Amino acid sequence: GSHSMRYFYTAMSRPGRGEPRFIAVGYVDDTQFVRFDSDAASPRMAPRAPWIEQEGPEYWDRNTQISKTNTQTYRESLRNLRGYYNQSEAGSHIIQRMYGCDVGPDGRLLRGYDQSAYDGKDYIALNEDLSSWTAADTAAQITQRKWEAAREAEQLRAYLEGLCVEWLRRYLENGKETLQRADPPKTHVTHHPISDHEATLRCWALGFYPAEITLTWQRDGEDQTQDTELVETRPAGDRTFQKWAAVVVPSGEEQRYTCHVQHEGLPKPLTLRWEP
Amino acid sequence: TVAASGHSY
Amino acid sequence: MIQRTPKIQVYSRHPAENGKSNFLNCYVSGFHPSDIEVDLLKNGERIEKVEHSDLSFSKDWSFYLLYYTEFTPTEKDEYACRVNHVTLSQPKIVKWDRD
Repeated sequence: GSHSMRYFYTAMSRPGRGEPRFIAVGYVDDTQFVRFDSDAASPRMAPRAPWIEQEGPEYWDRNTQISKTNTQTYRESLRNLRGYYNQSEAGSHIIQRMYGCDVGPDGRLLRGYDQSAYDGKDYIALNEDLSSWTAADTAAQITQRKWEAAREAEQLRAYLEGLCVEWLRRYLENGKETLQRADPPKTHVTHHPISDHEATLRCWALGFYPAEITLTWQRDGEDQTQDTELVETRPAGDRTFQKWAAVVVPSGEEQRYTCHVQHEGLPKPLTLRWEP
Repeated sequence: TVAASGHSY
Repeated sequence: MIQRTPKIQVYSRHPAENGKSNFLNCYVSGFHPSDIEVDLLKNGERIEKVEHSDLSFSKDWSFYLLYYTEFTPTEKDEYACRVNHVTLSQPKIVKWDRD
């Protein structure tokens, strides 16, 4: 239905081990499609999905040029931030940035994002109005004043409402056979005895895309939220994802427990029981 | 496609 | 400065079937900072030609990577993933628990 494009920038200093490394990756929803790595032998924006390969030389040149410039600016910014916090030259530090757009099923912009973190902590974020900034501390206020004078917010707003949405529309059309194909999970329930009186029921979902899914156990129609172990959704390596939910039941009470599965690729939501 | 290079922090 | 130790999952791309080719995955997530050492172990030994996804991060700024290699499971061979990170006192080994 709805979709998103996000770019993720990480800039990492490594004192005594060369200049800071700059890595950029681009995603459409849960699919990576480009990457740039400043340590590469020949640094350039490079394809990571088939449907982006068809883009012309001016595309890869623009994306590589912007990324090369970013490599130097982020090196400047790490030096600046180290100063804002009176930090020494010995430690390694990390700027992270995420930005992009969400579009609804009509392809209209739902909202844009731009936000930054320093060493894992929120630093500065563009507000939802795409016009003002939230600075996290007095260091970030300096960055905010720099960006107001540079009209950063106006450039990002123009990008987020223009190129971001347009190219996302174009990416969704060119990769429509994968990006707009929802693969349903393969499901089943397993039974692992723990003792004479209890056993583990585990509800499995495999091979689904996109990663968004709902896996829940019920006891007598009642949700077992507190008592369900949920593993983090993990990638299979072939674009699809996996997940499981597990609950420990009194032996002999198994059939009071149901696993419920909602996913966009499912015709109908699923209800599964342990089948001995 | 990437946004244009932004200003330094 | 806050650091975050990695979560580790060891699993196969497809359901394990002895004799049939598959992929072995080691997925490390929730860690910060991004320097991390991940090796895949066959019966105890590092495996060559292991690849890994490009570095990205989650909404909460913590990093994740997927390490993978092709392999063929037998009942004999036991596999594991060995992770080291600044948060970890010694390398941490997670065995592939098939079922």
